[PDB]
Amino acid sequence: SIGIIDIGSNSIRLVVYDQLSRAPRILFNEKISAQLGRNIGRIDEKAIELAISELTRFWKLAQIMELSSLRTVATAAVRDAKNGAFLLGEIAKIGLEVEVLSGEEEGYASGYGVLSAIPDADGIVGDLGGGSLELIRVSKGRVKDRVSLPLGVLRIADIRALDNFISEAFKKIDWLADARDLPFYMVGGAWRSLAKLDMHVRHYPIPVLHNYIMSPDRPSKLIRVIQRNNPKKLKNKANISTSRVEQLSDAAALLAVVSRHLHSRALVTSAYGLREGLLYLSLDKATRKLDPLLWSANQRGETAGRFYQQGEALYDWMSTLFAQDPPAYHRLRHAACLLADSAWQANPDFRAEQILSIILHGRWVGLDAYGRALIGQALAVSYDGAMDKKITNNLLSEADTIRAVRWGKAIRLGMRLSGGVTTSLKKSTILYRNNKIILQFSGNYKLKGETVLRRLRSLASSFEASEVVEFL
Ligand SMILES: [Mg+2]
Ligand SMILES: [Mg+2]
Repeated sequence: SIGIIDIGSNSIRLVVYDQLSRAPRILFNEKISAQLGRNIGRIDEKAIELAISELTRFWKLAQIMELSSLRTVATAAVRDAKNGAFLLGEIAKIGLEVEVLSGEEEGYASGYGVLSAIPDADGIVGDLGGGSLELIRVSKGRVKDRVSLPLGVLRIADIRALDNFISEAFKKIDWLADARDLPFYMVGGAWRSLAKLDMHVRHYPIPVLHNYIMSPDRPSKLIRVIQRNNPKKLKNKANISTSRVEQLSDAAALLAVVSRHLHSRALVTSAYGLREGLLYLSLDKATRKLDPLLWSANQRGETAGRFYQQGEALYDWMSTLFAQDPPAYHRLRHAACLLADSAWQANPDFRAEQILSIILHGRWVGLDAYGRALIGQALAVSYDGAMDKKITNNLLSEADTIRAVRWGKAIRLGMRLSGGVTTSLKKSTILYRNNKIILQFSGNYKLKGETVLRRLRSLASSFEASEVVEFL
């Protein structure tokens, strides 16, 4: 239902989202490699010709998709070309009014994009685009400070000396000194592509874009990877075809110098950038505070489940076993319960495989790799799978491996007992007391049956407990 066209100096992108919601699904995403800024200074005719044809396609797609809103933004970089104002008028005649973003508006959108995907972010956001580097301090749910620098990807080759430029620029930014030893949240296409390169180079058994973590030493090592490889093979094998390898080398150099000068403790990818920041700021303010993992997992069980979303009564029912879970884990148990019906159409013996890829390889935010592994292994267990551990890179502690097995067995007992109509679990309680796992019925006694209690035996076994069924 909504579209954003993001015009930069090094590429243009259309993204269509299913609705304006807390965590919307991407229906369509197309990046164009026209480089409006390369000829600064004047934008060259052939760039303009490429851009107007592509933008006209973006307009036409918006018409046939019947979008409820299409927003077009451009950077000040493009506007301030000698002929920038003329190009903006040529775009308007397509039917696309261009909203030119100041440095302030650009940095605020990129920073709230990271806060949308990572609500607890506390660090510096770096948006490396074609024409600018935006640096944004985020803390406490807010953008706190911001600077816009002329260090886009196109500008890096002209300098790269790179250390001295950053050193000089950084001296004038007085808030960097209070922001040391914090994460560096990377957004923009070049740095997201560099993280995909790192995943490939490292063979990291969970290739998650969102919240992928890199040491501050990785960028310097990636420069050497690019130099030590055939550029064509590297791009294709790492799934970053369309990236310009020379630009990626420049991006890595900049990342190394910026990270060192900011004293970044970790480099963290955000799947949400400027475009998702615009959406977040378009929300009602109270909607912004909703948890985007649980929002997105709720929507998935609504659209995929047999009886829409029944995970709420399931989470309520199973959580009396899990009251002592660490504070951060309750929302992960909840997200697993919301997704507990999402592989029902698969043949029984492959549902564990499916649900695991949905969790590990879905576009979830508000979650790190360890959390994906926890939810994914709980849900694999819920669908009668063993736990590979090598697909999850042995990330999990033994305590949390036991915890995931217990979550998964409780989920599947609840799902099998209720048939998936989890409202009926409102008349039941499942408890761990005195070395017993006790399924209590205060009502819906007819659900008990006999065979389904094999799931209770399994759960009891994972607790080293006596299976008990009690009617109250
Ligand atoms: Mg940008
Ligand atoms: Mg920019």
